Amino acid sequence: QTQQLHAAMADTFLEHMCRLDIDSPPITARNTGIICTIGPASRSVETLKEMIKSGMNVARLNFSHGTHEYHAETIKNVRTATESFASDPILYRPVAVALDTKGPEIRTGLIKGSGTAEVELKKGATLKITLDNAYMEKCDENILWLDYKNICKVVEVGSKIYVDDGLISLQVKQKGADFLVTEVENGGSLGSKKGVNLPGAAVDLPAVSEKDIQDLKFGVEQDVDMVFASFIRKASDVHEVRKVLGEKGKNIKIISKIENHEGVRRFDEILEASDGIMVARGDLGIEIPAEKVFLAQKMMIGRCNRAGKPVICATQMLESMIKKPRPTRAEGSDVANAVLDGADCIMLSGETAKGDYPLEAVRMQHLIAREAEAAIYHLQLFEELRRLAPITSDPTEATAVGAVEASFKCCSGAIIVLTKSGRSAHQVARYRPRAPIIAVTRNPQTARQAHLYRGIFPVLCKDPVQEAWAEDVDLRVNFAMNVGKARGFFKKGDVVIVLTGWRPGSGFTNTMRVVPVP
Amino acid sequence: QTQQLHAAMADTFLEHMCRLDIDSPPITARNTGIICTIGPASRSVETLKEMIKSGMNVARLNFSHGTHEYHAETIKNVRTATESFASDPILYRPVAVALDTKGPEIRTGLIKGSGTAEVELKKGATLKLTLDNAYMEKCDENILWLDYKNICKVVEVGSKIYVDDGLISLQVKQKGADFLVTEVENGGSLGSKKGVNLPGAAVDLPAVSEKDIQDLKFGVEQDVDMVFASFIRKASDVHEVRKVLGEKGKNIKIISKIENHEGVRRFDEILEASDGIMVARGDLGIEIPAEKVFLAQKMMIGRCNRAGKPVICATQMLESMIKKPRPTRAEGSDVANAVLDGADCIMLSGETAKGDYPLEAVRMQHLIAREAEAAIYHLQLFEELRRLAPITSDPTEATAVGAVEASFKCCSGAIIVLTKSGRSAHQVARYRPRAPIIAVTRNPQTARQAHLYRGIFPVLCKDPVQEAWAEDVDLRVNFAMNVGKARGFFKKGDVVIVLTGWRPGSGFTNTMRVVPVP
Amino acid sequence: QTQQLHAAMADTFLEHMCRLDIDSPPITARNTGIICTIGPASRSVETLKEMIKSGMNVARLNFSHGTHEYHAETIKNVRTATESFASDPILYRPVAVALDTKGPEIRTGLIKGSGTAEVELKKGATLKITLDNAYMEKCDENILWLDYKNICKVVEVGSKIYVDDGLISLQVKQKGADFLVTEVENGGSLGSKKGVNLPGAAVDLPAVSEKDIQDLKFGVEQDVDMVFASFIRKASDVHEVRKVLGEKGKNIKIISKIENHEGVRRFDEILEASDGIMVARGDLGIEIPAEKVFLAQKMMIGRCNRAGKPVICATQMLESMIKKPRPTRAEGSDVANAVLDGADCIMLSGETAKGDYPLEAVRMQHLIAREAEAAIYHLQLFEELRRLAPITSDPTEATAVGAVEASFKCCSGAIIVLTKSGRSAHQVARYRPRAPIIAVTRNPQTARQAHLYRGIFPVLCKDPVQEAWAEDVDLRVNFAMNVGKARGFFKKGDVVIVLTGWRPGSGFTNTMRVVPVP
Ligand SMILES: O=P(O)(O)OC[C@H]1O[C@](O)(COP(=O)(O)O)[C@@H](O)[C@@H]1O
Ligand SMILES: O=P(O)(O)OC[C@H]1O[C@](O)(COP(=O)(O)O)[C@@H](O)[C@@H]1O
Ligand SMILES: O=P(O)(O)OC[C@H]1O[C@](O)(COP(=O)(O)O)[C@@H](O)[C@@H]1O
Ligand SMILES: [Mg+2]
Ligand SMILES: [Mg+2]
Repeated sequence: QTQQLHAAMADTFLEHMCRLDIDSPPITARNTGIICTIGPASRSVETLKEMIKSGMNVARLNFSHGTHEYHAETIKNVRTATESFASDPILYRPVAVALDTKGPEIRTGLIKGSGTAEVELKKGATLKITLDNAYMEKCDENILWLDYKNICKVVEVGSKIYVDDGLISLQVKQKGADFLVTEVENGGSLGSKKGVNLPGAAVDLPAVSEKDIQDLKFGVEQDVDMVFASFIRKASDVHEVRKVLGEKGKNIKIISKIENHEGVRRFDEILEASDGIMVARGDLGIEIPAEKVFLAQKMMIGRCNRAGKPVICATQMLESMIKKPRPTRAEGSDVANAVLDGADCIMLSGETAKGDYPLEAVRMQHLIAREAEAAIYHLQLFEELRRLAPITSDPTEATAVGAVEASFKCCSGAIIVLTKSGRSAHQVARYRPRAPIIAVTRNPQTARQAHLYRGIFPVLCKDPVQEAWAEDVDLRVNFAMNVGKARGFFKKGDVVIVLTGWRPGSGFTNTMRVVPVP
Repeated sequence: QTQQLHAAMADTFLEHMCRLDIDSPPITARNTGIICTIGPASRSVETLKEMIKSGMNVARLNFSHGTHEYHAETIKNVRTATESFASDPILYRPVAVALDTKGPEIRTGLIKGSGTAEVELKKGATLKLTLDNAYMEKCDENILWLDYKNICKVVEVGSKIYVDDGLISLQVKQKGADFLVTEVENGGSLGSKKGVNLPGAAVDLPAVSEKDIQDLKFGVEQDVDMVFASFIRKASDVHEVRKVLGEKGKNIKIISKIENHEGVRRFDEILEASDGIMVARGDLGIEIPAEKVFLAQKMMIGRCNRAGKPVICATQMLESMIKKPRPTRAEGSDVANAVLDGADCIMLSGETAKGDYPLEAVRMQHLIAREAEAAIYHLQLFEELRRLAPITSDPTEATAVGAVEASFKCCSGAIIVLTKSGRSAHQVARYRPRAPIIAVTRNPQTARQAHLYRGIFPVLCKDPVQEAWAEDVDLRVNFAMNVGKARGFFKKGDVVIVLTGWRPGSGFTNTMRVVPVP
Repeated sequence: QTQQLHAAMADTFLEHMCRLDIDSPPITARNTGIICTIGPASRSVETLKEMIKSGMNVARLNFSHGTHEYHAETIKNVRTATESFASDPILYRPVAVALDTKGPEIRTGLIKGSGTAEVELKKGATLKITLDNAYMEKCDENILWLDYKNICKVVEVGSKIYVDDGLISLQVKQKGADFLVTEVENGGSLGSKKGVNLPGAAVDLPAVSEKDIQDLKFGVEQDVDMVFASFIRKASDVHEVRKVLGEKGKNIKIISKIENHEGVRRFDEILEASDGIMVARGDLGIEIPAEKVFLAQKMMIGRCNRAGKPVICATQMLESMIKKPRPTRAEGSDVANAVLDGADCIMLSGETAKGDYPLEAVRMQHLIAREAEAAIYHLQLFEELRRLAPITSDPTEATAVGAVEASFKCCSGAIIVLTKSGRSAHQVARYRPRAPIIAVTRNPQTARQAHLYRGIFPVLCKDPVQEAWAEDVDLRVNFAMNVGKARGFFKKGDVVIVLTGWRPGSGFTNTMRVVPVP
């Protein structure tokens, strides 16, 4: 009568749905990664401490706005908040830092010399688009300046332009030398420095701008865990980010953000070149028709699950929580369905960066994820992952699917994995066990990067290397036993799966043990 | 390449997801029924004409507010708009009328003049919780009193009272090892006349209030097609609505709204007694934890699909469209997932009743539904429905499963069903074909009520009765051919499935024909 | 294009059949146990050496015929032949001895004083059955003596009497006391001391006769590995055999032979009480209609597979090989299908006991088994075994299933299992891996008894117990590596699965390692 175990036993997906039970409580463990955008609502050390307690795993830094100095301070505050819990290694939670690039963005300028001024646009009205820098800070109801000098080369008569998250829509009725005559289709309030989308158009802006270069270099300096690369259209875009990160940033994970039609069409080559994917639904839902976004989301999650690569579901997941302490029913549904789709990580943007309820948003993601994780039809999911995964000679892959199989068979409270680089734990995660994967590492970057994968609950061991290797291994296993008991994942007498290797070093995971919790 | 046919052919659900394609266009046909709440934004004949054109199948009248005179005028306008298209029988769309009851409620507020003296709160104040009808109608600082009597017997200390339907949370504590105490907590504001809830309880209130009685009788007078019965807790509640509708309203469909923990717990008995179910997520999401609503939604949709009974997914599906001309990404997701879950109908409330963009909301539900319908994994869905449906001697059930099988085998443009009561078309809908079900009927109520079922595209035959019954049957088949050709569901030479019976009258459907479009 | 790996990957059983390929050669390893009845054709040390080389695993002694002296000599010769290979422990094959009881048989007397003398019986002719021992030696064309005293009390008028594996049929025409008068329906060559079947009748003979007692006692003295108990009707029959074997024979395996209606009806209780089952098709096909035998065979194999208990398919598998050096196509089919059904063991009776081609019969069973083992649809088989096997907390179960899963993932050349009692190896066999299970034991009886399980290739470790337990464990693993390499199951660099425990003694298997062959 716990964790949807009645639904778990169903012979059909339909019967599985019929058995979902609001009176069947989830396990304590939450498997889905929580990524939070840090901004003025969430930047203080004190707020960041509560974020972490509420379930934040990754701190996203959005490089659309702010200076390096601002970002360096945020990173410092994230690290201050994280390390305030280092005193108890059993309770310490690793926290990753993600750099989200600006990328090839298009923005308007200032309404009447102000950052906050708005004008109204009425349905049918003429609005002139200018690239004359004179009108940079002088936008209004009749004249709009935007920052893309090549707009006129790529737009035509009858093109649609979207302003402010696609809320304002324009139709190019007349095209000039370095200006556009448009008609307001969908009107509304136009404010300053709003995002512009050209869904029809082949936009000519660089994959990695000069600003993106400086930002990525800063990320290397700041020891960031991962890059969320905005507007990835093709594999060569990924390779440009990778080259910029260089040898010095070779271990930083590249997550390609898919937010245009091109990114979708060339998904396979992008996935192959990336460490994972973000379904960047914001821009994606402006670039392609809104009614198609769920198709692209489920296609990308599916392909990532098949590749064993991390996938993030991002944007407007709990949007109304910017202003309200409770989400709408669509938002509750969206979070649950991203989990059920297969997403490794769910994300908050404005909900944590600037909203009135950042901690409530985090808490809500935690609550929903855990409910949805119990509602997964693992019986079908594990059968299909097995059938679709290549037979290989890799001992670690064999140990991992065997451990996952074993975890289903004895209903284990956890899979404990010792890992240096994270790979052994990643290989377990790919097979989607119900039980949490406690990944024990001494590598602090490994501990942080592990949040990219569903189910991986990283624990940073800070006990010194014990001389007898077998004792050092047992120490780390016992550490995980202590964490799992303290977090209420399991109790003494329960069975857990333990994954180790036959010698120290990396690349030797080959041992699976079914052990009672002491 | 069309209607996700590549995804359709996948051997696994995971590969099916991998194959979902934003460049695979849907068919013209949309199967999911659209229910729109009518109010000041959508009440005019002229707006209602556009609502119908945009895809409105059912007009919901919410009896929480408004007089019978107001409602009678709305119903008149709906009928005026609908009948403006009666001139072309080929293109005429039937439009149903649904009466949504107030049901047993509570009504918060004493100070109520357009903009009330705010709830806001007051994390411990004097309002105050009373075991009496004494100090109710009194205010001296900031208080707002309700309309319900006996709270006790079915009560426990420290419970919650969600004012303005979940916009405000409450702390209310009585017993309480010290006197007969009260308490107040976290607030916001108030519009005018709110509500109170009592979680996990068995609430005693009448199923059918005196007001409900008058509105149900009004519904019979106004020839409504269906009743959405509010706050159904048990089968005897449904039987009370049924008795109130009486012999005169015996053909009016009763849709039980599942609104609370009891309604979820007693779901099976409610379902058996009802004509269908509404997943009333608004109240449900206040009554149970918000993070559990997706569980109850998927449980009820699944059980309804299993029973072959209509299920409506309701509340906040495109909520942000009240103020904005585009939905959020969570809202697009929610609509698509309700359809993928298997909902027969999707609903709009404030989006069409009071919002700034009613037609855009309707259109968006139409676009999403049709995209999601192509993304259904029919291969698994039809296998599971067959495996789980009882073998019976019923010739109609066997014919209707034969018709769906045949429709999958020849990739038919439609399933044409002659039906008097709708039952034969309902029986086809239960098996979830990809192709639209063109239900040809002379019964105008049948034509309207058929919108409750996924894929039933009702057509009201006006043509006079031909002399030879076989010729009158062929006339109605040809009528459906003409509708399908006009709507672009199919062209001359395409194959369709045709269902008829061996003699006139209801209950004799036993003939399935695979026929070319003339 | 080996081991039917193309057929292995099919999404359906039908496609799997379509992909079966005569040009796809099997591995080396043969999993199905081969049981050979030893008799005059096969009992010389020299022939027995070749039977072992040809693949004989179990030596069956049929106690319907022959003296203790004769059987003691056979057993001595089996042991002489087996031990001639003891010189190389790497190549030594353990060989089990099985005692097959006479049980409650009914046999005829001697034809005209001789045990080889044969009357040809006429169709339609009269034959008198007597219990008068005057005629017990004087059996002829018109007088046949049976050894069943209670014949007349259990066989009514009109009853069918079958003689000589059912080939001769007689109808009870005249029912008396001490005798019966019958007409030969199916005439033929009647010989001496032929089996009699009374399919209608409730035969009241003891489960364990006085001869059976002398025989089982002899089995205990002779250190037999297993008893094939004839004509088991009920669980109390198994308990009887178990009590007869007593403390002294407590480790001898009881295999209940199912060969009448009652034993099929009471199958579940029999199975629960036994160590395994023989499908004793000979008698079964006379006792129940011949056309039902395949139903009872597939039912019993299925239930045994589900229980993880050994099942033997027995009787007439290659019958024509008694006289011919090649089998019929029905016989090739029968062998292949018993393996495909999921039989742990196949058996030879007259083919090895008295036939002209015993080594050819053994060889043929080995060739067909190995071809059929490759044709198994493991994808469905392993999925179904998993779904149907209880979730338990048993660490060994979890390890055994983990092992089989891992073995499928890395296409391992073997699963190596250290076992004292055999149980850990039995637990792996239950889940049906494609790869052989090399069971390393120091227990010689364990090594012999392990032939009862599909895929278990037992190896008897002779090496002395090392002082360091970890070194003793590694020594046994290495021994299995050497066996596998020598038998061509795998080569250096290939991967294998290794199962061990955390401490010495039975019941602690919890460790699964994926190890390269040194
Ligand atoms: O996942 P990775 O990076 O391959 O690391 C797993 C490694 O961790 C271990 O369990 C322990 O290694 P250390 O003692 O070096 O920390 C190895 O046996 C194994 O090869
Ligand atoms: O779906 P229902 O109400 O059972 O109606 C189906 C009936 O319609 C028919 O096809 C036509 O009947 P009518 O000619 O009386 O309309 C019958 O043969 C069949 O029994
Ligand atoms: O199959 P069984 O009878 O439980 O034996 C398996 C046992 O063999 C071992 O691997 C080795 O035990 P021994 O050293 O006592 O032979 C144990 O760790 C394990 O419990
Ligand atoms: Mg973006
Ligand atoms: Mg027999």
